[PDB]
Amino acid sequence: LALHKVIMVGSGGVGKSALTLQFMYDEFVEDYEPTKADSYRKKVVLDGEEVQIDILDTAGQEDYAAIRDNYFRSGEGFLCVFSITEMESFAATADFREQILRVKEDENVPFLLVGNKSDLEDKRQVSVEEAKNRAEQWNVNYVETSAKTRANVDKVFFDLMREIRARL
Ligand SMILES: Nc1nc2c(ncn2[C@@H]2O[C@H](COP(=O)(O)OP(=O)(O)O)[C@@H](O)[C@H]2O)c(=O)[nH]1
Ligand SMILES: *S(=O)(=O)c1ccc(S(=O)(=O)Nc2cccc(F)n2)cc1
Ligand SMILES: [Ca+2]
Ligand SMILES: [Cl-]
Ligand SMILES: [Cl-]
Repeated sequence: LALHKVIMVGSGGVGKSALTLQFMYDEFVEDYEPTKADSYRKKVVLDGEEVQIDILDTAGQEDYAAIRDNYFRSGEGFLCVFSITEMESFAATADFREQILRVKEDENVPFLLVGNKSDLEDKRQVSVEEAKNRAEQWNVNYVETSAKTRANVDKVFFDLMREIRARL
């Protein structure tokens, strides 16, 4: 079976684990150890083809640059998550983008910009417009998600796998 290697990236508290665990276990997990990294594997049927998704839920603990680059080099697609309620996490997505591009050397690396916590509209700090503009500058798709309501959770994982399938 095709194995689609997905890596979750983004700064702390944006929803990397909550998104992963909603996708994996259909549960909104609000207390997942912030420093714990883990891998998840699931068989899924992608546009009628049984595939395996492998998700690396990164937690930012790896500080040795060669090892961080090794992890990114093994990834095939990236969900680059920020929280719409924390402007600084949106700014931080630029760094993850650059790190990925240095390692993958391919501006067309499968990559979604993911604005999570769409259920907290009253706390929004990042406008839809500015996130869409960034995605347009990078030529990536922008999707807003909620790990709490499940809004667009399957979409980001499936659409990323579709990009992996098409591009690699
Ligand atoms: N309301 C809301 N809270 C969220 C959402 N995603 C994550 N959270 C909360 O934000 C906190 C950090 O989420 P987590 O997934 O652990 O962030 P990570 O550090 O990026 O893995 C937790 O308390 C989650 O319950 C969301 O979509 N909506
Ligand atoms: S390794 O398997 O021992 C490992 C994997 C992930 C992490 S992390 O998620 O805590 N930090 C990190 C940062 C950047 C990329 C990446 F894959 N992981 C630590 C050790
Ligand atoms: Ca986490
Ligand atoms: Cl791991
Ligand atoms: Cl939150």
